[PDB]
Amino acid sequence: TLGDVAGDVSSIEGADLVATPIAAGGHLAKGATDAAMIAMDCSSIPFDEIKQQLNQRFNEVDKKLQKGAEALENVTELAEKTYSSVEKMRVEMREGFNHVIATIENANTKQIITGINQIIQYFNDERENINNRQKEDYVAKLQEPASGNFLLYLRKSRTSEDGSLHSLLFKIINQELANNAIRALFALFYGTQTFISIMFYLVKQYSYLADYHYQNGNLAEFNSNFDHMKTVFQDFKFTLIGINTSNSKPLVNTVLSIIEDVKNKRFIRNLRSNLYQKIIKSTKSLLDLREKITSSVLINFREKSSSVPRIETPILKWTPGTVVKYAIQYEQDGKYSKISKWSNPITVQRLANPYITIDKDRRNRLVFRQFGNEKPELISILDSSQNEFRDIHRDLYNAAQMPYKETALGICRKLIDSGAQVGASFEMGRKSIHASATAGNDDVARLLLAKNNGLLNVPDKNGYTPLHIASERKNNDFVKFLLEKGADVNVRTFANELTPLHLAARQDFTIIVKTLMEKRGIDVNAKERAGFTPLHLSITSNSRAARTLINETPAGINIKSNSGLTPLHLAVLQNNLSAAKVLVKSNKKVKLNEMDNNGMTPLHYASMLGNLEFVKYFTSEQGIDVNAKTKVKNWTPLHLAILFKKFDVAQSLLQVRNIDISTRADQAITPLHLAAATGNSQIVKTILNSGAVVDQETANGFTALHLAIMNPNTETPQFLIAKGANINAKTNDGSTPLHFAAALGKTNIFQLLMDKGANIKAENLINQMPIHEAVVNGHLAIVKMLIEQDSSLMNAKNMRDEYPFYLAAEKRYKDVFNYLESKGADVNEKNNDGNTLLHLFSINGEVEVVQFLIQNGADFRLRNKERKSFFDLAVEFGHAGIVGYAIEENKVDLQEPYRGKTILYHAICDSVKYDRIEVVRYFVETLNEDQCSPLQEAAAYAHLDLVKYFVQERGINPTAFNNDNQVSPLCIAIVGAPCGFVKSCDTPERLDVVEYLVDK
Repeated sequence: TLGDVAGDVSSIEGADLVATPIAAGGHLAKGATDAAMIAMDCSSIPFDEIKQQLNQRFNEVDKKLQKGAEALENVTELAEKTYSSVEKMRVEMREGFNHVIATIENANTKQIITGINQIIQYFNDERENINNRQKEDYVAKLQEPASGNFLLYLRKSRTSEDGSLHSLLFKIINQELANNAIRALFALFYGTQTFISIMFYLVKQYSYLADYHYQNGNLAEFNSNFDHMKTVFQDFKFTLIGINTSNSKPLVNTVLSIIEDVKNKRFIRNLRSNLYQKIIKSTKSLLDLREKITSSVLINFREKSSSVPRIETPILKWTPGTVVKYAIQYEQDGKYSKISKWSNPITVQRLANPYITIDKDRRNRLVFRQFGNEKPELISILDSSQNEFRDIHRDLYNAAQMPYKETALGICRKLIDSGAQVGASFEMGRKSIHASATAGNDDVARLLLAKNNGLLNVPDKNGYTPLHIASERKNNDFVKFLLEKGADVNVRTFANELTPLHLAARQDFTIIVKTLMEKRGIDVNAKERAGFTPLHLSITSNSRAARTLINETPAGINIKSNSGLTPLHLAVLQNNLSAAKVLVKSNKKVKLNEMDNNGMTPLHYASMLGNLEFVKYFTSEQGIDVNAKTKVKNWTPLHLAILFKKFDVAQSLLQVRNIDISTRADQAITPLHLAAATGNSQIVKTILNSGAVVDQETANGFTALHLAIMNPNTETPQFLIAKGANINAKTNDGSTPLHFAAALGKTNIFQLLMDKGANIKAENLINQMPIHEAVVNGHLAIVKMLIEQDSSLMNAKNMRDEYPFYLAAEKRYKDVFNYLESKGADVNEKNNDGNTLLHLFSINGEVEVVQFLIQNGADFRLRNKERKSFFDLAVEFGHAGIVGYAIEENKVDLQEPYRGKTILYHAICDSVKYDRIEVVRYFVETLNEDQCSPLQEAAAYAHLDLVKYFVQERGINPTAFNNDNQVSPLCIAIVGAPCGFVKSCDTPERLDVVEYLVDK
């Protein structure tokens, strides 16, 4: 919500301090209140993230060039639009791409996938790394040598070139037509999204640096950077719209074709694919826009010079002995084209009389002229013709800008006598009069008053009137002597409309605001773009400005601003005590409880910022409106003080005046819970000494006891014990704090709970025995005491088919496991209800806990209740790796006859029963086939995946031998004589392999 930031920085008053109230509104607009949030182990994260976003907003706003530097700001805004849209896509894609790490190592060559992941994260980190520097540091580090176009060099052609992985990856999705395919498809999808992000960001940053160094830096490398981003944009245009036959197909269109083939598959998958379908629209929009972009003008022009001998003037602003190098640029319909050349840079010892022999054109020409250094660099903005008049106009403008008024009057007289026509625009704006206003020169304007229409109301690029410009120049008497002409007094500027009264407030000019107020009866409480009065914009000046403006004239002392900010609010924020004092001493109709847009009063800001003197002054002086509920969910300043870990202010606010403790803040939150969350013994003891409730359960069913337990502090537990708190408590789930106490891992607090009658027998709606938590979190001592207390109740059953030793197992903590096994716990063969525990983990795809318990001495050769082998179970769900580690452990290589079955008879049956491709690939990794032809076994049930895989990993035809029409699986599948697997041939797999065999 950086738009709110812009609206609230329209008043330059307190940018960061007036950015804090949007964090306060986020506190007010987001449904934060719940026990996890109250623990504040979270709150710091969202608030720090909001502060970091605000820091990004500020350290990008301060880099921005104001207006009218080079017309390619249209290109820049096109950038920000399309770019930022790419991040609306990319932020949502990020949470999904976090999931792909779960299924790592399913392809042999996933190192390229992790390489692209680390590359994209590397530049995502660098974006914020560079994005927090200073202006000069920003430009220097974007000009940093030995890296330069580091991103361009990295993204040009690398060993991890996406074209190589592109074909094989589309083969992986072709497998998905029949998973790792989803994982790597989304890897490349995020890849192309971040590639378009790279392109937009790169062209944006080239544009920004071109503008930055084009503001009087140098036009030469400005044109160089112009060519640079033109080349980059057309390079991407070629890479994704290629008009070369001997070139790779565009990535975006091939991805699209994959999307149609996937939807043609008509199969189910994870919701990640659904997010992909949601992002399809964004991808196609980005495509269409990228081909519709092609921006700036594409051409340059040529011109010449000519010395006009009409008049001769001795001039010093036109410095003698300097070069007359000039150049022109194109500017039409809000676009620009840069050029840089002066074939005849001359150093004539004459006036500004040399005109330009510019060839006529249909495009408006901006003509600059150069001494050989950094100049205004804006002299003519013409359409058809001009004969050296622009140079005279530039001399007039810069002379007006000169502060030497005593000589400015003489030089302006001598130039206007020569015919220095006025009204021309400079720096793409009507300036000259405003340049004089900046310099504060008097006689120059008083003799230009011949053009009464101009000086009266001439606007600027942003509509800055000469009154607006002179209002921030300390030039009081000159404003006096130029005001008699009767200029408009409610006139404003174009963008971020402001009156000169509005703008004078920040610059602390009491004399100037006086000068304004004792002339006519001018409006004083006039608003502006964000709905602010000049009173609001004065307090940061922290001097006599506002103190004067309060009482010297009637004004908008209490006016509801559009942002909801009043002088009281600002005086609170920017920590201006004297302004608050003088505002209180006015004793006019200054309402104190005037709500803002958010819904919380200046006292609330004072508490949140944690300013002691403001709080006590507010509690003492006014004696009115010192504690009340807020607009939506009824906060108090004390609540804010507790939340933001400000203590001294908290007990000060308690001791200044009676503040009700029975308050009903959101979810009936009394500040006892908040104080417990902070964990300050003196604060909580003082609150209880104030007659506070001891065991008030909140609307979520939480009391301060649980939350205090989750706090690291250990004293307020005993404090709550002493102050009569129900030890046997019921949370939102009806849970008991023993669960949380064990979860955190405080042995001594747990012992105290046990001493005061806590009951281990307690549970929740899903009957969580505290042993479950005590083992999943993991610690020795809690287990020791609970055993010594009540024999673990033989580790009773949970909701799922779980025996607490199971959780202790997949936790894999050495000491507790050894303790449980030594003193008697669940063991592998006690799983008689179904198969054994080893036979049970492999069903749920266990990888490491099985191996670690085997090396923990657990037996291996047990036979399950279902006669079906542990190796076979490992094979059945893609876990033959455990069989391999059994081989290296030398458990047994199952080639010995089990009911006549050997290693080959164990590779056949399960790979027919289940489609574990990786297990077959591991079997062939342990290189052997034993003349097996699993293609024909698959075709016995006509499974196309396995027959295609055998074809691709062997190359032999699916029918190598011949017989009396019975050896071929095609005839077996089609004729289906003895009703064996015939009545269920309706499955398309029965005709799938038919074609892959007919084709050969």
